[PDB]
Amino acid sequence: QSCVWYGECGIAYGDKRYNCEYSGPPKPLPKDGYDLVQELCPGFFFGNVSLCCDVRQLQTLKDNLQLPLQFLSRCPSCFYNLLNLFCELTCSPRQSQFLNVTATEDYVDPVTNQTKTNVKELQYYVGQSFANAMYNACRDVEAPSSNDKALGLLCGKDADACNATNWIEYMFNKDNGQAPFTITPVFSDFPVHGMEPMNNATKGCDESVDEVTAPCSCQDCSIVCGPKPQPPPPPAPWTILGLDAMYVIMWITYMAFLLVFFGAFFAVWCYRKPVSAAFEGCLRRLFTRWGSFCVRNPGCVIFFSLVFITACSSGLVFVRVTTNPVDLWSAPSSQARLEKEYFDQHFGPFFRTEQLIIRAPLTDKHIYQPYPSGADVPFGPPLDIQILHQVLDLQIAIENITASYDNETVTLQDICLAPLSPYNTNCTILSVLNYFQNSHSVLDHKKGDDFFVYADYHTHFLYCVRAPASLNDTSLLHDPCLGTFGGPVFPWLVLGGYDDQNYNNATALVITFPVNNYYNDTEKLQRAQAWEKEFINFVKNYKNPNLTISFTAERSIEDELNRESDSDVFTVVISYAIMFLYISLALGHMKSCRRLLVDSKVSLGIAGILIVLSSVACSLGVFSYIGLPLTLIVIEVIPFLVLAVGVDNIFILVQAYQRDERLQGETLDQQLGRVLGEVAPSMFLSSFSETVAFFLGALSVMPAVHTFSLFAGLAVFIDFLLQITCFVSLLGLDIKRQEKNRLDIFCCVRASESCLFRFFKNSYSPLLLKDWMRPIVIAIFVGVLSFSIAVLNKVDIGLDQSLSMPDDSYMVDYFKSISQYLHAGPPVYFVLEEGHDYTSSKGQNMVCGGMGCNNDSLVQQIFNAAQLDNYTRIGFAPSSWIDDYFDWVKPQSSCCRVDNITDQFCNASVVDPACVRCRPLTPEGKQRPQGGDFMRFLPMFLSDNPNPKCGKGGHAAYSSAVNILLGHGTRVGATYFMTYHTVLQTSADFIDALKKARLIASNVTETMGINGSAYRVFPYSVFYVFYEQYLTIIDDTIFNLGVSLGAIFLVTMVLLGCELWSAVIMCATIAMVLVNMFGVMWLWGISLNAVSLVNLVMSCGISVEFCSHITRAFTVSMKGSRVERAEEALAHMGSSVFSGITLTKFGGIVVLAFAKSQIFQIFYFRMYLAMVLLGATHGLIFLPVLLSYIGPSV
Ligand SMILES: *[C@@H]1O[C@H](CO)[C@@H](O[C@@H]2O[C@H](CO)[C@@H](O)[C@H](O[C@@H]3O[C@H](CO)[C@@H](O)[C@H](O)[C@@H]3O)[C@H]2NC(C)=O)[C@H](O)[C@H]1NC(C)=O
Ligand SMILES: *[C@@H]1O[C@H](CO)[C@@H](O[C@H]2O[C@H](CO)[C@@H](O[C@H]3O[C@H](CO)[C@@H](O)[C@H](O)[C@@H]3O)[C@H](O)[C@H]2NC(C)=O)[C@H](O)[C@H]1NC(C)=O
Ligand SMILES: *[C@@H]1O[C@H](CO)[C@@H](O[C@@H]2O[C@H](CO)[C@@H](O)[C@H](O)[C@H]2NC(C)=O)[C@H](O)[C@H]1NC(C)=O
Ligand SMILES: *[C@@H]1O[C@H](CO)[C@@H](O[C@@H]2O[C@H](CO)[C@@H](O)[C@H](O)[C@H]2NC(C)=O)[C@H](O)[C@H]1NC(C)=O
Ligand SMILES: CC(C)CCC[C@@H](C)[C@H]1CC[C@H]2[C@@H]3CC=C4C[C@@H](O)CC[C@]4(C)[C@H]3CC[C@]12C
Ligand SMILES: *[C@@H]1O[C@H](CO)[C@@H](O)[C@H](O)[C@H]1NC(C)=O
Ligand SMILES: *[C@@H]1O[C@H](CO)[C@@H](O)[C@H](O)[C@H]1NC(C)=O
Ligand SMILES: *[C@@H]1O[C@H](CO)[C@@H](O)[C@H](O)[C@H]1NC(C)=O
Ligand SMILES: *[C@@H]1O[C@H](CO)[C@@H](O)[C@H](O)[C@H]1NC(C)=O
Ligand SMILES: *[C@@H]1O[C@H](CO)[C@@H](O)[C@H](O)[C@H]1NC(C)=O
Ligand SMILES: *[C@@H]1O[C@H](CO)[C@@H](O)[C@H](O)[C@H]1NC(C)=O
Ligand SMILES: *[C@@H]1O[C@H](CO)[C@@H](O)[C@H](O)[C@H]1NC(C)=O
Ligand SMILES: *[C@@H]1O[C@H](CO)[C@@H](O)[C@H](O)[C@H]1NC(C)=O
Ligand SMILES: *[C@@H]1O[C@H](CO)[C@@H](O)[C@H](O)[C@H]1NC(C)=O
Repeated sequence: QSCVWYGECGIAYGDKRYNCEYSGPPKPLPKDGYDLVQELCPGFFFGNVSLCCDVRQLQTLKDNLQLPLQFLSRCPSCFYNLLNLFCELTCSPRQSQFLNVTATEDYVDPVTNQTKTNVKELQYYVGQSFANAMYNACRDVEAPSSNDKALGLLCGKDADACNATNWIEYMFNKDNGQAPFTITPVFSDFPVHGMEPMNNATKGCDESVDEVTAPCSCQDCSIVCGPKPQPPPPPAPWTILGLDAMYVIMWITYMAFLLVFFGAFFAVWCYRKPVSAAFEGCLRRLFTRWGSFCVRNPGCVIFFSLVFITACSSGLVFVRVTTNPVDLWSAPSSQARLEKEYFDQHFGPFFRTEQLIIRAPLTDKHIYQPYPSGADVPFGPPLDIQILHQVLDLQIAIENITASYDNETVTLQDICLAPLSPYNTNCTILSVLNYFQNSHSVLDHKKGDDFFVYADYHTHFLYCVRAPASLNDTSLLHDPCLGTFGGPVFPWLVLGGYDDQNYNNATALVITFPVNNYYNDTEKLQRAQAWEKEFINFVKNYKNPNLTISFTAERSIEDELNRESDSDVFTVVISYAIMFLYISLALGHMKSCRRLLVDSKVSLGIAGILIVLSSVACSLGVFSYIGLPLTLIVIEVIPFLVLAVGVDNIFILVQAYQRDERLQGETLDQQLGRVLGEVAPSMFLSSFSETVAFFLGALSVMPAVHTFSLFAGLAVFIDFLLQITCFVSLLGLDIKRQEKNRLDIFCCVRASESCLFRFFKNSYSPLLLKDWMRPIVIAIFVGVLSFSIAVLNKVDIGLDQSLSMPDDSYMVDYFKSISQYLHAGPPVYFVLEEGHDYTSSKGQNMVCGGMGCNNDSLVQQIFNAAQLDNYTRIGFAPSSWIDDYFDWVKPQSSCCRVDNITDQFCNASVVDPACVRCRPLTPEGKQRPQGGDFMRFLPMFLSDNPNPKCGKGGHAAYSSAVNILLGHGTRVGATYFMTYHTVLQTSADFIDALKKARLIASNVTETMGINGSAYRVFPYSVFYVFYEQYLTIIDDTIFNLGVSLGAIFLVTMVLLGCELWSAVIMCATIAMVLVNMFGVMWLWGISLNAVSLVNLVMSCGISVEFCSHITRAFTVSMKGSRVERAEEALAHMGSSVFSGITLTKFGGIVVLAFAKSQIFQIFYFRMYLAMVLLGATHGLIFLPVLLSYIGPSV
């Protein structure tokens, strides 16, 4: 061996210098540019160097290689062979093996008069196996600001016919502008002229160059990426013979029942052609004695009753109302609530978002044509220049807003979050205008001279949607697109309406204004909401006819529900008035026209209304005293429920007295005591059954059911007591009044056999209980039960969180805009808890996504999830901090540089006096920082800023994501890896997203193998607390309904004696009511949520109020046969139960039908209507027939 050239003495043109000929042996290097040889081509560095090379040649290599490093450095094995062809081509130590100079001539020096020899031309021997593996490993790499191939800008022609030999000829040719002299390549693998060429090792785009540099992407290499992922779809229908499972299995249960049931009637019809009274008797005696006591002592009883009312109802001064949604819809000690508590303590709370979905309806799409060559690229309507100026005008106006509070201004600049503050203090605005940095100048600046423009905002937009984190364009524009706050703006967060990667076609512009949320501070939250109100008002009062804005503020759902929570008081007041009107007119039997206003019950009706409203106030006041806060659900379900139960008892008592004839020699207090003693066990049964039912129903962890259960239980109990003591006293007084002839309301101016009872005794009970009507009735009811049980498991789960908004609202428009345009959803944070190591080889392999780290690690699993993206609802890649930290700390990048004496961070833009690199540029230094070096360089990384010489830095993105626990060697605390969900439109989507995020977290926790259960991975998103209840709502429904029905069963089997048969008939009928309630639920499209479960547990308690009365009247009766007992029970009790609860509630719902609110009209009106008429129908048409057939003897 020998060298061929050294130095630069000649000059061609510009800075280009001809190499100076010298064919002696290779020189030991002067120790000056040792750093350069390890960056350009490290294959020569095994020191005792003896390289023929020169630092003035090396620095011109590095200067000319600027654009191939930028384009081709994405795929390391490609840029590795390119470096191997140049370093070796220029200054290899065995240069004479593969080179032979042909033409050379002398050069004259103006400095020393010694004539130097330039090298004008020569020939270069290149192997064929190097060029084929080189071109084939580099042909797939894409270019920046285009979808072309990167060879298309470096071959000198189209990328369809640049062969594996002509491209090398174009590179060595001076026609490009870089090569100082043309070199003629000759390609041959075999020795010619006895001289054999160079053939070193080659690596393709799939093989990695070193054990720490990850392989090439499949965007830039066609041999790494194989079959796509695919999930397995389970649909799960049984579908036996063509239609559903329960739909067919029930219809065969029905045909089997109807044939085995009516074939026994037509089979036999053609064949024939003491402990109870001991507890039920002491109660009767007690109520009779106490009833007489109350009629002959009215003053003491009414006084003590009023004192009780006042003492209990004085607790309304401490009334608190809960309106904050997390405490309402999320259990205080649930799993999701504990995860939210852990996240708010270590990383601070999730921010508040104010979006704005602007759209341009008048403008049409236009075409953009690149000047040199390239296919046409169409741009959507909002991406016109005029529309962008108007949106920029709108954004600068939203930043203006001041919104004074407590005589001081509270600006956007004060409340929004600027991640890297105070250095840069602007704040996060996520708008497509941040690519141009919110400046009319930068947006309006074009580069060129007439008849065509070289660059334009189309070119800038196209460059920055592909790579939004660059700090200079470096190709004909030379502008950054980082954004005024500093840190990237991702195109899927700021655009919508495009088609899957093609951001050119965008139809909407999304503009987000993140605002800080504060953890245990209330003054700041009042400041933030004070700004949001004015933001809402401004956007509503913004005219701009070219644009259609769909906006939202963080407090807007709460504001819409508090604005919607009025406008129906005009319906509820008229509802109660019409109810009271019926109570006053229907209680009194008319029986004559000249005696109307004396046998009238107006005063007694007023007394009934005051006892019911008074009961409401006593319930509210006792639980207000105790400290239980109210809710807006309670305020709509409590008057109605208490009205239902209380009014029915009032009718039972008053009509049971009116239809009673007074015995001879019996005075009034004895008669009223007798009637109360004979009617009171049934009322006691109903009231006690509901109180025990509701109170026992206060065991769930659901806040709506918990507070409702407490309030409703106390109200039913207090209302029963208040009736039993005060209403019989007022009833005695009103009988005294009517017997002393005195007229009604004004003052002092001086048996019944009611119209309903003559219909129920004479026409309805005999007809219904005939032998040709009972099989028809039983057939119809088992058929309706069969339908309801069949369509049971097709009921929806959850609430749409939209139908809860008015129809004239802007939030409905915002939800339409989301569903029609948006592509990203709420962010997910995968929090790895405190306790992980991070300063060890295995501890880093379990968490990384990169080269040496595992294939089942955390970052890799979220990446796989994002490759699926429809089964698992995680839309995008993770954005880890540990990969970035490793990329930052590696010696090649050279962002890291420490001060020599102070051990302080020397910045990337600094004058360079003596600060040296942190990690040594040796083979050991290439590796990951596994020891104590990790924790010595991590805070400096998290404090580094986005410098143009370094890259992105770790302050704007990871400062809140990494917690460092100072003192005792400084370990790492809890950290997160944040990605984004897919657009979620319905409750099914939200539950699916929750479930599968939990699944990924549980998977990672399994693979990590923790000794015991010291820590675990968990996902946090904002809606998890609101949607975690629906993962156990089915077992909650089972437990609540089963426990309430068992409580009813037990209370019935205790109070009725020990008769198990009456209890089983009553319980089976209320279970029928619940199953048919679910059928009507499915049929009207009501969904199962936290409102519907409350309404079902209420229906289970009104079902008793019908049943209990009828079944007790049948049971305690001493007639002969079942038919006469059924018609007797029907007549006697059903005349009062149809007039008391049914007609009142029916009048209420039919007047309530003009409601004007959607939430009310779906979950309250329909459920109440269903409950009332279903229970009425069931009781009065199904207890007679079922008791007639299989009722309990005595
Ligand atoms: C979403 O945006 C993409 C942006 O590429 C649209 O694709 C392209 O469609 C436009 C429609 O008018 C074509 O002009 C583009 O190019 C054509 O380019 C070839 C190049 O060989 C020429 O020979 C043709 O004469 C023509 O000019 C076309 N570009 C590519 C790369 O396919 C896409 O249509 C759009 N989607 C919708 C729904 O509008
Ligand atoms: C994730 O989201 C969807 C499934 O959840 C996919 O989308 C869909 O788009 C429509 C339905 O809106 C359907 O495609 C129809 O039109 C195409 C035209 O080529 C037909 O081939 C197809 O038979 C349908 O009539 C599909 O149901 C679905 N995608 C397709 C192929 O259009 C979406 O693609 C999916 N993405 C991924 C990566 O899973
Ligand atoms: C081309 O291949 C040769 C043959 O392997 C390489 O030469 C050796 O390089 C290693 C790397 O450090 C040295 O340890 C050996 O001592 C070298 N052997 C010799 C000179 O006989 C050479 O490095 C390759 N070219 C490049 C640029 O890597
Ligand atoms: C956002 O921060 C940037 C710098 O972090 C501020 O800077 C400049 O904006 C002015 C016009 O206001 C331009 O003339 C300069 O070119 C920018 N300076 C640099 C060095 O980039 C900017 O004012 C801040 N505010 C807004 C609203 O953009
Ligand atoms: C547009 C494309 C083709 C440009 C990429 C090729 C460039 C960067 C390459 C091709 C030929 C190379 C040159 C070949 C010869 C010499 C003389 C030597 O003493 C110093 C390096 C120097 C000056 C090289 C610098 C890099 C170089 C100019
Ligand atoms: C280039 O690579 C392709 C696969 O991408 C292969 O089919 C072809 O044979 C290769 N050509 C060579 C090595 O000349
Ligand atoms: C609104 O913002 C503009 C931005 O240039 C500023 O000049 C002006 O002072 C702001 N305040 C007003 C109008 O109160
Ligand atoms: C606002 O508060 C300050 C006290 O900080 C007080 O001096 C000032 O008079 C107040 N202004 C008004 C208009 O109330
Ligand atoms: C980005 O602009 C040019 C592009 O060639 C580059 O030379 C320059 O160094 C970069 N800017 C800074 C501040 O480093
Ligand atoms: C609406 O668009 C037209 C055309 O781009 C423009 O002239 C006008 O100023 C725009 N703005 C309005 C009406 O506020
Ligand atoms: C994942 O785990 C190891 C690491 O390479 C290996 O044994 C296993 O085959 C890998 N699985 C796949 C599918 O690559
Ligand atoms: C770089 O460091 C110097 C000195 O510490 C400091 O003045 C300068 O603001 C830093 N620049 C950044 C962080 O962009
Ligand atoms: C760093 O400090 C050591 C000893 O303090 C010294 O030997 C070395 O030359 C210094 N390097 C630089 C670049 O100042
Ligand atoms: C979690 O792991 C199980 C087996 O360990 C696998 O079936 C399931 O698909 C994984 N879930 C993911 C990757 O979301």
